[PDB]
Amino acid sequence: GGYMDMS
Amino acid sequence: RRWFHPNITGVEAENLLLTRGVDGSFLARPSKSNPGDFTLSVRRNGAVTHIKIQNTGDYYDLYGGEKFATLAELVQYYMEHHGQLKEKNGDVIELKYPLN
Repeated sequence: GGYMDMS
Repeated sequence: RRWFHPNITGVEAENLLLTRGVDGSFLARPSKSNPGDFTLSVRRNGAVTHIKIQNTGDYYDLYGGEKFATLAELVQYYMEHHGQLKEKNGDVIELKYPLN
């Protein structure tokens, strides 16, 4: 999916 | 809270945000990859982005950032501070209009 990189 | 979509897939979140939203619309739904957790599907520049919400049992946050006691509190912070959610490479994703 269009998931943001959580970092 | 009406932006909370309980039984919706990232696919139906993208369905809703692209047909019923405008840029800046968002919703929280449950995680697929991490069952029992949540995800924010936000709309920016005509496409949908998904942000994982960390529930540590002691607070909620966006795997970094301010920490919150409840999900609705998180959503209110970000709604009230539209510059505060930045995606690693500087770009801001504004949570502006609850989808619903």
